[PDB]
Amino acid sequence: SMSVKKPKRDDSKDLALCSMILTEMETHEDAWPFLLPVNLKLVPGYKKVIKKPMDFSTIREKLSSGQYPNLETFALDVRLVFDNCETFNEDDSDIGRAGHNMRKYFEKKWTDTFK
Amino acid sequence: SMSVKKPKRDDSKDLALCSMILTEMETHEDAWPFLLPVNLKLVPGYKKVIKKPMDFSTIREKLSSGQYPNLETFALDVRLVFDNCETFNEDDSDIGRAGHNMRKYFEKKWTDTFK
Ligand SMILES: CO[C@H](O)CCc1ccc(O)cc1
Ligand SMILES: CO[C@H](O)CCc1ccc(O)cc1
Repeated sequence: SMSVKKPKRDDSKDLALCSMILTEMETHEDAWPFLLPVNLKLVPGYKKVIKKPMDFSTIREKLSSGQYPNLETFALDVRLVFDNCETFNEDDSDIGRAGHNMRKYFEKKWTDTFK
Repeated sequence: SMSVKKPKRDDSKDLALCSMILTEMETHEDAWPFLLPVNLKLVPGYKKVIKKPMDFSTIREKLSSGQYPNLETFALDVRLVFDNCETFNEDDSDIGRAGHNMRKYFEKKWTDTFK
């Protein structure tokens, strides 16, 4: 509360560490469905169904331009990518499996890096 | 943003300074309408009309028990006292004038102490 602070966790390296993690995401062989925005003009249903589209290039732009106020907002956007993927794609599809693989991949790097 | 911090204003004395200011509020001769909660069982209209009743003793209790997360939440409750007073009392009444005097009194101590 007022004049009562929790010990401040060191966050000075978060920007660099999230960038590193995103780089490993981008270079994963199953990253291809998530590198660019889904094309809203060509994919039926997607614009109406997926209220908040997200992808790695958009996350990269936001990270590079100071649009994540903290660790958690970055993680929320990464998870949003995979939540969207689950909403729109069957689990037993190439893209569906990609999403599951990438989410697993992310959450490990996230745990290892910050926990 | 992430790993980009504004210079941190020193807030370690805020709890003590707000306590000092509240003490001067409490000891002001026109503080008497605001020292204790308005009696909701005896004052017609007050419970229905005034959605968030506030008074100095309640503010004192909240301050002493770590219920203000920061400077501003404390100031919001003090102002709430006088906003309520304006809502319920005519300007040309003893209590009405008291409220105006106390608000002026507070805002000066607030400006002088933290600005
Ligand atoms: C993250 O990528 C997408 O969700 C792809 C959605 C999609 C599925 C099948 C198609 O033929 C076209 C687009
Ligand atoms: C902050 O004190 C109050 O607003 C008092 C409201 C009130 C006005 C006249 C009365 O006869 C009783 C209560």
